[PDB]
Amino acid sequence: IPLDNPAAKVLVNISKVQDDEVGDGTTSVTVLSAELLREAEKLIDQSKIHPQTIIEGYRLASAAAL
Amino acid sequence: GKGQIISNINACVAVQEALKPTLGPLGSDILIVTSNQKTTISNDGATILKLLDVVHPAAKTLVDISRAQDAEVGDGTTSVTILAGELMKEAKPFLEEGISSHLIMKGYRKAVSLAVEKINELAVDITSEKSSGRELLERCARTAMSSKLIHNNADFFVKMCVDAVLSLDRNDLDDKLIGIKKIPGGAMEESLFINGVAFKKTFSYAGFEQQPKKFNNPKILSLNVELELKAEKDNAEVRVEHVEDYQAIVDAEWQLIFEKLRQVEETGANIVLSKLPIGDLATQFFADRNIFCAGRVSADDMNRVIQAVGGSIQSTTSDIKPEHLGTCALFEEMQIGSERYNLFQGCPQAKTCTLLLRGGAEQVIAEVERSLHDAIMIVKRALQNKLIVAGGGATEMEVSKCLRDYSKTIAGKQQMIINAFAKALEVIPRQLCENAGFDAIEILNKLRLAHSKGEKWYGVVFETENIGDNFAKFVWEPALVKINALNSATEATNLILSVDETITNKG
Amino acid sequence: RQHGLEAKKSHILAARSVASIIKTSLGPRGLDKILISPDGEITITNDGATILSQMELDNEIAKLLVQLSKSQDDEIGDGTTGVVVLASALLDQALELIQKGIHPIKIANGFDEAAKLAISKLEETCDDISASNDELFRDFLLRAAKTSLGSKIVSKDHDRFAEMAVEAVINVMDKDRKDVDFDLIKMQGRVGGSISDSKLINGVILDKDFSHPQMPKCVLPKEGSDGVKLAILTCPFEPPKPEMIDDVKKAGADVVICQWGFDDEANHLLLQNDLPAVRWVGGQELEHIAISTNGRIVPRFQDLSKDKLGTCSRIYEQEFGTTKDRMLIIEQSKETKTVTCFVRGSNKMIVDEAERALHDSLCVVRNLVKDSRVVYGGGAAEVTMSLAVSEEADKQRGIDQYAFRGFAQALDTIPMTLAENSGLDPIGTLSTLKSKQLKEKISNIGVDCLGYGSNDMKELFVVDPFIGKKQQILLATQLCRMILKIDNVIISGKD
Repeated sequence: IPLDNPAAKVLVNISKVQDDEVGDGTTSVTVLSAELLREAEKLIDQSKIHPQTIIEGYRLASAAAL
Repeated sequence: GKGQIISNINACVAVQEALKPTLGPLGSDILIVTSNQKTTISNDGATILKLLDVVHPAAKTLVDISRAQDAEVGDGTTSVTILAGELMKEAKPFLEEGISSHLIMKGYRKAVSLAVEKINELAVDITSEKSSGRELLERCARTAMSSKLIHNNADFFVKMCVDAVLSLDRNDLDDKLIGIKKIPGGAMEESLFINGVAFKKTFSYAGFEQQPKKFNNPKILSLNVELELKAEKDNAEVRVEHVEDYQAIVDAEWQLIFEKLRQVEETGANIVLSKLPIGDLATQFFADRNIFCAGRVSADDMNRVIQAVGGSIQSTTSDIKPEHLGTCALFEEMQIGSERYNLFQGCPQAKTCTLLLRGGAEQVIAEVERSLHDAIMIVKRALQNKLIVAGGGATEMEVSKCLRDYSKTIAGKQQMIINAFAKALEVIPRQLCENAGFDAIEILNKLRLAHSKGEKWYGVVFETENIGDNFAKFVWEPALVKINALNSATEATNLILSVDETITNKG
Repeated sequence: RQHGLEAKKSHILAARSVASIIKTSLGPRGLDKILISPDGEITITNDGATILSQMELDNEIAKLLVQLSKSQDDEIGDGTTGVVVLASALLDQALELIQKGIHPIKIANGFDEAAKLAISKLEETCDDISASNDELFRDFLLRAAKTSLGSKIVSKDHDRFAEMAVEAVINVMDKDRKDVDFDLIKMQGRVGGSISDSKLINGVILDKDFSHPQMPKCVLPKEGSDGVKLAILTCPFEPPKPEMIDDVKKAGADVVICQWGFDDEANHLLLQNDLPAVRWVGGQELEHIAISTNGRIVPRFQDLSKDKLGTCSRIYEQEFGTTKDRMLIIEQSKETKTVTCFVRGSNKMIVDEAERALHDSLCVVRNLVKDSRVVYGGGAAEVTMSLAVSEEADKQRGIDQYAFRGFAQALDTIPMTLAENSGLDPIGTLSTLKSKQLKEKISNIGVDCLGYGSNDMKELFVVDPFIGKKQQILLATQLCRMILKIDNVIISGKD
C-alpha cells in the first residue's frame, strides 16, 4: 500500500529489522507497537510534556517484563 | 496633466526612503535580493541603486545621477539622491496652490549659484600650519573609526592605513589599488601590513611541507596554458587485437610534455602563476630548483602581478622573453587560520598593495573592512585636494542660513522657493542623527542657537550627543563633494519636474 | 515593502517562528526530527546544522541563520542550536523596547557593552584544568564524546571511541598556534560491519584491491631500505597518440598511485619487480596521502632523487569485518601533520550520526588546549552571567540601564529552555538556581536534561570550554545586530 504519510514510512523500515534478524512474528510487532501508541496518545494530550520522560518509564517497565 | 506629476513625487520618495537609513557611517544597512539569488548588503548609494534597476523613468534618473556622482567624484552617492528627492516633497504642496514648477526650478539655479560661492569662502587652505607631516593623515583616520568596535584597536589600525597611501605616488591614487584579504580567525590587533599583493589560496591539493616561507630573490613569470596533460573535454579511441602489443600501448604520452621543460628550465623563473588551476603533475621539481607554484588563483589578482614586478603573459613557453621576469625583496607565508596565505613583500615597482585583516568571525571583518573604506577616502582626498570644508552638519546648516537672509531682498515667488530649498537642506543632518540614535528634534532646536552667534563652523558631534565644533572632532570633508552635490541634485530634479506626462511603450 | 512601521514587527515574528523549531531539540533530552531529502532518503538527527541547512525558503530574515551556521561548524560546531535560541531571546526583548521608543541601534550597541562586561565576570570564577592535574585533562577528553553519544546505541561502546580523539588532535595541532585544520581531517565511513572494529589510523586509508592478485599484500623492505616510498601521478597514462624502466630503480618508489584506472597487461612489468600499482582514487583522497606519509608527487623519473621521498612504517592489507571489499591499513609510527577518522557501523544512519558527533568532539579538544580556564555549562553559565549583568544594571545609569535588564532576562531563556526540554517547570527551576548562588555561596549549578545522581555538576566533573561558550555569545550579538540594522525588505519576482 503506498503511504503518503511521512510518519508511516518509518514503520516500514522498522519492520524490516525483524525479518532480517529472525523473520518470525513480524505482524505481532506492528500490532504491539500500535497499541503502545494508543496508550502514549492518552498520556500526551492529558500532559503535553516531552515524551522522552515517558520513554524512560518504558525502559524500567520492560526490564521487569523480561 | 498634474496626475502624473503627483505620481512622480511618490516615486522619488520611495527610492529616497531606501537610502535614508544608509546615510552616515553609523547608518543602517539595506538588504536587497538580486535576481541572481546572491545576498548583497551595502550602505553606499551607488551599489544600492545599480542593483534595483527600476523601470520608472524618474526613479531611474536618481539612479543615473548616482553613477555620475561616483564617476567624477566617488563620494556622496547616498546624499546626492536624498537631497534631490527632498525637493520633490517640498514642491508637492506648491503645485496644488497654483505655483508652476518652472518658477520653482528657476529659483534653484539662483540658490545653488549663491551657495557655491559660499563654499569657497568656508574652505580654508591649510597644510603645515599647526600640523606635521605624519600626524596629518593619522588624525583623519581616527575620525571614521570612531564609534566602532575597532575604537579600542584603532591605535594599531591607523599605522597600517597611513602606510598604504604613502606606498603609492601621491599624484595618482585609487581605492582599487589597495587590496584587502579577509583572514578568518585570530586576534584583531595582530594584523600586519603587506607591501605586495596576496591572494586567497584556494588550492587544496597535496604536496605540502615544501616551498618554505623564506625566499631570497624568486623570479616571477606568468603562465597561460595548463601544465597537466589530462584532457577534460576531448578524447581518443585506439585499440589493437594483439596480445603482446598490450604492453607498450598503455605507456607513452607525458614524454611530449618534456618538450616544454627545457624552454622553462633555461628561463629560471622561481614563481609560477596562472589564471587556470595548476594540476597535480609536478609539485616537486619546482621545489628542488627553489621554484614556487600556486594554483587556483583568480583572474583579478593576476593583473596586479603584472603591475608589481613588471611581468608579461605569454601563450606558449617558446617566445617567452627573459627580461619579463621580476623579483621581490622578501617572501612570507602564514598558516594562521588553518589556511596558508601567500604574499609578496618588498616590491619597489609595485603599483598596488594588500592589507590583511584578522578578526573573530568573517561577518565581523566585513564590517571592519567596509568601515576602513570610508577612512581611506578621507586620507586619499587630503593630499589630492588642499581645499577642505567642515563637515558633520557644519557646512549643511550655514548654506541654509544664508539663503534665508538673501531671500528677504528678493521679491516674488522666488522668496518662498529659496526658503523651501533652504528648508530642504535640513534632511541631511536629520537622518544623520536618527540613524546614529540621537533625537533629531532636540538637536535641530539646540544647534540653531549657537549657529546664530556668528560662527559658521559648529557641527554635530557623532560620539556623545551635544552641540559643538567639528574642528576638535577632526571631521574634514573636501570641497569638490559639496559643490558637485548641489549641481547633481538640482539637475536631476529639474528633469523630473519638467516632465508632466509619462509615456511608456511596450514592445 | 515595509519600512519604519511594520518592518520591525514582522522581523521579530518571522525570526521567532523559525527559531522556535529547534528549541525543543536543545540538549541531550531534545527530540529528533524527520527530514526528507529530495532524492527520497529520510534523515533523522538531533544536530541543528543539518536541519537548518536543508531549509530552502525565500524569507530574507531567516537567511542569516544559514549563512552563520556554516562558519559555526568550523570554529566550534556546538553553536548551532544554542546561538539561534539565544539570538531569538535578544529579539523578543528588543520588541518591547521598540514600542517604548528605544532606538534600534541603541539596542544593538547595548548588547555589545553588556556582553563585554559579562566576559570579565566569568574570568574571576573560572577554574584551571592543567593547574589542577595533568591526568584530569585527559579525563575530560574521554568523557567529551560520551555526553553527545549517550542518547544513542553507540553509548555502549563509547569507551572505545574515547581514546581515538586524544591521539588524533595532538598530531594535527601544535601547541604554538593551537589550531586544528578541517581540511586535514579525513572523515570516511561505509555501510556494514560493527562499531567495535573502528581503529585509529595515523595516515590515509586508501582502500585498494591491489589490482592483479599476484601482487603481495605487504611491501618488502627492499634490502633494509628506509620506509616505503609512493608515487602519485594524475597524468593520463595511455598509448602514444598524437627508457623509463631504468630510472625507476634509482628513485626506489615502491607503489604508484593514480586517479584513473590501468590496463591488465600494464601492471605485469612492475609485478616481477614487486612494485604494486594503485588505480581508481578520488581527487580529495590524494590530499591526505602525501601529507600523512610525508611523500611527494613524482615530477619525472629522471630528476627524482631519494632524499625528499617520504618514508612510512609499512603498507599491509587488513580485512574489516565480513565486508568483501578487503580494505587495507597504512601506518606511520611517526608524528604526522594529519589524521584520518575511521568510523564504521551496521546501519547507514548510525555511520552518519557517528561522523558528525566526532567532528564536534575534535573541536572541544582544541578549545581546551587553546584556553585552560573553563566554566561549567549545562545551564550554570547562563544563570551566572544573568546575575552579573542584572546586578551591574543599577550601577549604570542612562539608556543602557534598561538595555542591561533586557540582556539579563534574555540570558535566562537558555536555562529555561533546558528546563522546558527536561520536562520541568522553567520558572520554578530558574528561581532555584539563583537562590543557591547567592544565599549559600557562589558556584556553578546547571539544569540537568538527562537524569543524573544529583545537582552540582562539579562533583561529576562535567566541564565545558570557556572559549567555546565565549564564541557563541559573540556570534549571537553579531547576529542580533545584523537583523536590527536591516529595516527594509526588497525582492524581485520569479519569471
